[PDB]
Amino acid sequence: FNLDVDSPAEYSGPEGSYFGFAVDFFVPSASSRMFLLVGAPKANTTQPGIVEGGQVLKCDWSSTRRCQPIEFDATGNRDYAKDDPLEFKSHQWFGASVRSKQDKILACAPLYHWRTEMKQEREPVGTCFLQDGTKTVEYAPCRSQDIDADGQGFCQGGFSIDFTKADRVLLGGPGSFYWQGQLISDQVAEIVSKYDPNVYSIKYNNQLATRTAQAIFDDSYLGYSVAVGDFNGDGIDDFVSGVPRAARTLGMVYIYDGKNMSSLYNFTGEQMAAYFGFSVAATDINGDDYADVFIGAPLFMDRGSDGKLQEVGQVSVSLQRASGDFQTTKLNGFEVFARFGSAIAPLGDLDQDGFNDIAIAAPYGGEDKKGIVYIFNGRSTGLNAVPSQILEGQWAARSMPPSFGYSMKGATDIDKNGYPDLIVGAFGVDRAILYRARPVITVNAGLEVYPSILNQDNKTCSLPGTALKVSCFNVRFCLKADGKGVLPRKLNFQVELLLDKLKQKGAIRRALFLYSRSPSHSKNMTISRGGLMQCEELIAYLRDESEFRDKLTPITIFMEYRLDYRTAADTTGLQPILNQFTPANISRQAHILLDCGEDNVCKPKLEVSVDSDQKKIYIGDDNPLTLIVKAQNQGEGAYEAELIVSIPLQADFIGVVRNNEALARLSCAFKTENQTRQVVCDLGNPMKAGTQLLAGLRFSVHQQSEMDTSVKFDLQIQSSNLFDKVSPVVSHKVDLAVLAAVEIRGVSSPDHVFLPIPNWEHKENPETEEDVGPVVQHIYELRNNGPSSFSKAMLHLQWPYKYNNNTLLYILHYDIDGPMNCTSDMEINPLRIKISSLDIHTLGCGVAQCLKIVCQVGRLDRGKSAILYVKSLLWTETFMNKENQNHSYSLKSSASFNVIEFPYKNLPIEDITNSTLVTTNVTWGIQ
Amino acid sequence: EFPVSEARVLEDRPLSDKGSGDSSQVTQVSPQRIALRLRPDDSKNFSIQVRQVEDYPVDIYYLMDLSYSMKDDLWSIQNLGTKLATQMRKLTSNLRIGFGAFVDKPVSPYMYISPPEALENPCYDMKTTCLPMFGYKHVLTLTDQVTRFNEEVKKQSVSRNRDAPEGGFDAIMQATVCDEKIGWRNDASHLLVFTTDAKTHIALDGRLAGIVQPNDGQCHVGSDNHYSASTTMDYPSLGLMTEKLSQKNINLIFAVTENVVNLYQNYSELIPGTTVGVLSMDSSNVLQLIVDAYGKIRSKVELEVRDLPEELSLSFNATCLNNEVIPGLKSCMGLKIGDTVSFSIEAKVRGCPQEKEKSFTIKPVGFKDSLIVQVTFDCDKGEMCSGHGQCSCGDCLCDSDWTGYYCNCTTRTDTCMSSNGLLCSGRGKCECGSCVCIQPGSYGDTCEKCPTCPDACTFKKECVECKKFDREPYMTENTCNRYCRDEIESVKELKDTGKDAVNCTYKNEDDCVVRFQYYEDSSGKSILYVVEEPECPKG
Ligand SMILES: *[C@@H]1O[C@H](CO)[C@@H](O[C@@H]2O[C@H](CO)[C@@H](O)[C@H](O)[C@H]2NC(C)=O)[C@H](O)[C@H]1NC(C)=O
Ligand SMILES: *[C@@H]1O[C@H](CO)[C@@H](O[C@@H]2O[C@H](CO)[C@@H](O)[C@H](O)[C@H]2NC(C)=O)[C@H](O)[C@H]1NC(C)=O
Ligand SMILES: *[C@@H]1O[C@H](CO)[C@@H](O[C@@H]2O[C@H](CO)[C@@H](O)[C@H](O)[C@H]2NC(C)=O)[C@H](O)[C@H]1NC(C)=O
Ligand SMILES: *[C@@H]1O[C@H](CO)[C@@H](O[C@@H]2O[C@H](CO)[C@@H](O)[C@H](O)[C@H]2NC(C)=O)[C@H](O)[C@H]1NC(C)=O
Ligand SMILES: *[C@@H]1O[C@H](CO)[C@@H](O[C@H]2O[C@H](CO)[C@@H](O)[C@H](O)[C@H]2NC(C)=O)[C@H](O)[C@H]1NC(C)=O
Ligand SMILES: *[C@@H]1O[C@H](CO)[C@@H](O[C@H]2O[C@H](CO)[C@@H](O)[C@H](O)[C@H]2NC(C)=O)[C@H](O)[C@H]1NC(C)=O
Ligand SMILES: *[C@@H]1O[C@H](CO)[C@@H](O[C@H]2O[C@H](CO)[C@@H](O)[C@H](O)[C@H]2NC(C)=O)[C@H](O)[C@H]1NC(C)=O
Ligand SMILES: *[C@@H]1O[C@H](CO)[C@@H](O)[C@H](O)[C@H]1NC(C)=O
Ligand SMILES: *[C@@H]1O[C@H](CO)[C@@H](O)[C@H](O)[C@H]1NC(C)=O
Ligand SMILES: *[C@@H]1O[C@H](CO)[C@@H](O)[C@H](O)[C@H]1NC(C)=O
Ligand SMILES: *[C@@H]1O[C@H](CO)[C@@H](O)[C@H](O)[C@H]1NC(C)=O
Ligand SMILES: [Mn+2]
Ligand SMILES: [Mn+2]
Ligand SMILES: [Mn+2]
Ligand SMILES: [Mn+2]
Ligand SMILES: [Mn+2]
Ligand SMILES: [Mn+2]
Repeated sequence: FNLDVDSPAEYSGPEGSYFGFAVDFFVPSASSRMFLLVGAPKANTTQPGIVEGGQVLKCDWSSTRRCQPIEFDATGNRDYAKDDPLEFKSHQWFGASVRSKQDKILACAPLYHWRTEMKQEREPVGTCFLQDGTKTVEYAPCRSQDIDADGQGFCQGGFSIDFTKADRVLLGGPGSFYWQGQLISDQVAEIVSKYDPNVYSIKYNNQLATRTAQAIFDDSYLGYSVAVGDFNGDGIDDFVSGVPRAARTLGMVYIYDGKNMSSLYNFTGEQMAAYFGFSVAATDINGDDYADVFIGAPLFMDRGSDGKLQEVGQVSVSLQRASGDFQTTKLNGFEVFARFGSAIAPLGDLDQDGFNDIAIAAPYGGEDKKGIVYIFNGRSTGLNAVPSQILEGQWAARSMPPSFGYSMKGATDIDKNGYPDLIVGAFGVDRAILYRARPVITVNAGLEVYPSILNQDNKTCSLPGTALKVSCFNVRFCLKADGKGVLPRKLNFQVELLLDKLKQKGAIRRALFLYSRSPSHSKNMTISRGGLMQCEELIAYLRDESEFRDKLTPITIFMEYRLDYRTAADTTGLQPILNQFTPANISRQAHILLDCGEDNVCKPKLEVSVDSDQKKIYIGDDNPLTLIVKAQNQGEGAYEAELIVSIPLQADFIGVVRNNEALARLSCAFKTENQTRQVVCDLGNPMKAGTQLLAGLRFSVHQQSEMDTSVKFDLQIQSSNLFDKVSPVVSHKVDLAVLAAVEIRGVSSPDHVFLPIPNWEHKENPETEEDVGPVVQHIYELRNNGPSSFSKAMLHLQWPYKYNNNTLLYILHYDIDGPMNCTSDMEINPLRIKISSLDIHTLGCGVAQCLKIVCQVGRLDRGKSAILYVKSLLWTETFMNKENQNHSYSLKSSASFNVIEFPYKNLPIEDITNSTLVTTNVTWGIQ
Repeated sequence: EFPVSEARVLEDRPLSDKGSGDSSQVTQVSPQRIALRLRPDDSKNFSIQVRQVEDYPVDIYYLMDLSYSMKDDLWSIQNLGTKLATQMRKLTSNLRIGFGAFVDKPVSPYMYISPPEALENPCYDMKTTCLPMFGYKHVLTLTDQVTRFNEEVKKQSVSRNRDAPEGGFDAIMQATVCDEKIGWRNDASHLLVFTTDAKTHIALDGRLAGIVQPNDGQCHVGSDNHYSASTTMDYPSLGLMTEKLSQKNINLIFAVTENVVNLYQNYSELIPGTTVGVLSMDSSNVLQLIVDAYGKIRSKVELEVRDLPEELSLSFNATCLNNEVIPGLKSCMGLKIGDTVSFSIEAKVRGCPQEKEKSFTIKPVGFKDSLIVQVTFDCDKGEMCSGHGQCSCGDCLCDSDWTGYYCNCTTRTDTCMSSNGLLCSGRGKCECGSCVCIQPGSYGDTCEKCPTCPDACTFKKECVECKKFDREPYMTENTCNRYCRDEIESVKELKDTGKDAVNCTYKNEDDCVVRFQYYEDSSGKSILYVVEEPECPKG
């Protein structure tokens, strides 16, 4: 959460060299010291005829701030023939990608063009350069015999690089094949022990590589970004690469096997053209040793307050479960247009608390697009989504945006002190800056006053001037601090005490220190050890009865304290910082004796009570619950009184109750300090005798499914008096209940079919629907809207199959959506009919002979339904337009259901049942 | 007291369906300017009227994909322009026409790299010679002679690119932020026809080509009419395109080929006001596409707010059809050109800040006309007031774009927008950025789903039984037009063949059996072919 911004290390490069475009740390194994690795993709060189071949510079941390290049290669363009070059190094953007290990550093030139040896070309295949002290070898996995766009001609391998712990390089060439991309992992030494300066190809033995995919995958850009970590099983680092253009410009991130190179996982973007994949990064952000995936889509447009789309960016934070699944969350940017997941750079453990950190970057943020960097800390839960600090660029634009934060790197402890560090790179001004992490101290203060309950008529000490005895009380204040790093020995502090803080500018300061009659005393002690809490003490008196009126507004003593510089380490006084979540204020309370008759002790009688109003809450929705408490004091004084309501994992306190003339508006507040959630309420500091209170605490119970049958609360008041300080813990439980409004809607596609029947021929034997009739379609829908869900139910449909041996509405087949399987007592579609190929009224069951479909349901939650789609065919014998009243029939269909089972067995579940019908009226229309 | 005013300061009135405006400076939004004066936590109601002024001067620019594939699209288009005027004349007394073409950034990855130098000039691979890459060139600004368009479009030759996606977004930009060059004029309906038959490069794609300087949104064409930073500056983002589009009041129409249509459609859904249309293979279709999109642009009054102090918030209520009101909305669709709509705006500050002119805007999208609001303020342990979640203090007063006691509620209707556009599919109402269905047996995020709901044959009948029969409801609420649109037709004797639609049948008031059909293909068609000659009882 904190690192020096006062005095960071500034580094520079040539105007337009793009210095600071690729940053990294150099930690040789052969030396005690460490360095900076900064790429200058556009820097000119002394290589014959090479304009802006670019470079890489090793910068000194030894406070010299001098960076001289690194001799990767100084030769010009190699030949193939006379005035026919073989390759073209000018404008190769060498330095655009930089990574290293111990002595081993890989730097590439993704804009390196190569004239194929077959035809005269200029293809951006790209090459790298792996140096190791003296031995320097060119690594160009993409410079193969297979060329042109269709192959690896435009691979630009070196776009993104990275090493695995087992010393193996992962490379990214976006333009491979048809710009789909490609990954190539080659183990070093196989890269080193295979280099032959006389071959522009070189096959590597244990090489791993992704293959050409279908045409549809073209232009995806796999290799745009790369990060590495262990996801798949155990062993080594697996490959992670961002495919910013995958899908439909949606984006996708691929995870590959660290050895097979087979696809493990995949990630897809939510909003297209957002560049979901521009940057990737894997780190265990929550100390459970599991690499977590972070993905940046700097152009994501989130919905702003007003509802309008706004480009601000977003970071996909996928946390790795033990099962191999993910608990992926989301994190949006703060300003519009400043890109955000443009650069995710995982830091070590800045604060060093056993949880890793990470620094997301908005290169074009701040004022005048000077960009800012946000450092987000980790925790057992996941990543603390709130920035713990923001690093702001300080450089103005030269000819284009400074781009501060475009490329950043932090994880190695470049300096002495025990915490990591960070390198950021503003290349629009050609710079790199070293932000040194500062020492973190955790401090523990203590404040305790001797007589706690002040007595006016006590004769103990004596005033400074006059030796007049006065009512005494002592006050001491211990202080203990110890940090985890390079800092101790002299943690000096400035402490400040305060008597009667509650007393504003009104001036009725009921208490004063001894020898210096004033409520404000100043001091400055010291310490260092983690258990040697040096403690200072004092003496304070109380003013005589005839100087003020109090009425017992507790004399609260206050304590403050703070660090100081010249506690820092030699190399530019690296001043420490107190932990973020540690208060510099501690304050206790005093109480003039009053009404605590004769034993001098104020021993009360406390009692709570809750009426059990509204005995039920249903399972499924949020159940509003108000509690009516009756807290009172039947004993004497109750110093610092308070109600302690204990609540479960799904309680959640809303607020008090104002919307009532009978209830009180207590100073209730929610709290969890321990592995416990609970509500507290001020019952008035000195909760006077006979003081009766009756208020309302509302909640909103979330369910948690089965999980037993009732929910307890534990009420109790607790005070500061040495005797009878607490009330009997009164427990209160409310019972869970089951409610599931289930219903059955039905409908008919052609609800009305007019019998004059346009175009129809009476066939000897039907073969198609057209030979039969129209398509009358019934649809029944079983839906559960109730809070509680059910586990099983029964559905019964009765079909008006035929009347007197004669068919009417021959079902072809039926379809189901949701949790249900069906079965017809009769075979549906006996006459094997297929698609195109080229009494007085009411009918249905009861009158006609049924064909029944019985369906087994099971699993309809709070807002889920089950649908049955019956597809009929009006069998056109509904004719008989000759003799009587063939004039009109109404084909009735009716389905019913019975919810037979629920997931809760504990609660008294009753059966839900109901029915409905569906008609298809076939009338004569014209006549 | 010290009352809060709302004094209208300038009241130019709508120019009733008169687009040519004889020095009448043509108004389209009535209350041109007002000046309210708020006090602490006080509000003030007012309103604004805006009409789709008939005969509004159009402007049309022709941005086309000049990739080798759109060679045949240059054939059946060299005649166009002249062919366009006869259509647009029926729509405007004045019309400017224009042209300009794109290909892709003339650099390494996209362009034909540099194998033989014999390529910097053409596309030598077949034997035919075309043209070198160019990115974006402006030829023929916006002029009157619909023939001049034909003269230039004849002089146009196609080019050839290596990469699949073209870099036409750079063009959409330059052809929006370069007002003078193109010749976009003030009081005139603006239209940018973006024709393309292939994918496109988005922003950041330029990293490969070595471009790390992002788009600035400024004009970069020079006297030579070629986009200069084409090679020095990366593609424009959906946000920045979207930004400059609204500021210059341009309407982006995507005339795109079938293969790539669904694409530019989701690209359409991120740039509101974008119209997509299925261009033909030989792009002859470009017209009954253009003269179509125009109808779409002028069938909705969306209200946009430029600026506005964070301190105060506006609340809108759009009344559009027969003065029935629609609360919580600043947009009306389904309109015909000439109609007028009214929105009743409100304003309130949460405790007045410090004096300043503070003058903001409220205007329809695409319209030059706007309502200028100058605001002035007549000013001269813990806190249980909470519950959190936007709730402030004193006693709890939510922020702008928030409502309700606890402050859970929202003003946003976008979460209630639908597939079709109508709020909550027409079956329900938006309540705190979330539909609550007036359940005819329906459910869904926007109430889209309704299995047990009556078939279309029942929904559409309502239409035919009026648009062709002058009776039933719709006739009764005067809504059998904007509400029940589509397109009816009295189909000769029997009906249609294409079995990609439903055939309906019904008995009407007069005891006769009406027979229709609901179709829907091409560009979202919706004909209702009505078999004329209903079967009725004889005598
Ligand atoms: C590297 O040197 C070159 C030449 O000395 C510089 O630019 C080239 O030469 C002039 C100088 O501006 C330009 O007009 C040419 O267009 C450049 N050549 C090419 C191929 O672009 C260049 O500015 C220097 N770069 C740096 C970072 O110092
Ligand atoms: C991740 O995405 C890739 C690409 O969409 C999937 O890989 C494809 O898998 C099919 C399956 O037969 C192959 O035919 C294609 O050749 C693959 N394409 C590419 C580019 O690799 C992959 O399956 C997805 N998910 C996982 C877990 O691998
Ligand atoms: C001492 O009192 C408190 C520390 O407990 C400080 O006042 C605020 O306390 C709240 C506690 O909820 C913090 O959230 C705020 O950050 C504090 N305000 C500020 C400005 O820091 C108060 O500042 C402290 N004073 C001193 C001298 O330490
Ligand atoms: C089919 O016709 C029946 C009646 O023949 C309709 O059901 C009821 O019919 C009685 C007969 O007078 C009416 O009084 C009721 O009002 C009708 N019920 C309803 C809900 O309208 C039935 O509605 C018709 N169904 C279809 C699909 O046309
Ligand atoms: C079946 O449907 C609902 C219960 O979910 C109830 O519907 C009945 O109550 C109302 C009558 O005014 C209306 O909603 C329905 O028309 C009516 N239906 C009937 C058949 O009376 C009804 O109580 C439910 N039936 C059962 C047995 O629970
Ligand atoms: C925020 O909005 C909710 C939305 O209704 C309100 O709370 C309701 O919650 C339930 C539905 O989720 C309803 O059944 C309750 O009647 C109602 N509960 C309460 C306490 O009002 C309420 O305005 C806000 N919710 C909270 C917890 O404050
Ligand atoms: C109603 O359904 C379809 C309309 O979608 C009609 O079928 C059409 O296509 C068939 C195959 O090409 C032809 O054989 C039909 O003649 C044609 N319809 C017409 C009116 O020509 C179907 O016929 C329609 N129903 C009736 C009675 O015409
Ligand atoms: C690697 O081997 C093959 C793919 O190459 C696959 O069957 C297997 O599951 C992969 N993982 C391991 C641990 O072998
Ligand atoms: C005298 O001083 C205090 C007054 O606060 C009194 O209560 C007590 O009897 C005496 N002090 C001590 C330390 O006993
Ligand atoms: C555009 O719309 C489709 C649905 O029509 C959706 O899947 C996605 O947003 C886009 N699909 C394609 C193919 O571009
Ligand atoms: C919006 O709702 C109606 C519409 O006119 C009206 O009350 C007013 O204009 C707006 N609401 C308020 C509270 O003023
Ligand atoms: Mn592994
Ligand atoms: Mn983890
Ligand atoms: Mn940490
Ligand atoms: Mn350090
Ligand atoms: Mn007592
Ligand atoms: Mn074409």
